[PDB]
Amino acid sequence: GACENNFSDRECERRKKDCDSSMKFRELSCPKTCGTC
Repeated sequence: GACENNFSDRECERRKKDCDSSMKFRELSCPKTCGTC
């Protein structure tokens, strides 16, 4: 349990889709919203 977004949840929410294929999304460090930890 260490899922914390480096960006604001509002912004991570915009990229909540294609998170599986968006490598930059992972680099944005938004494990929440996508549910990927």
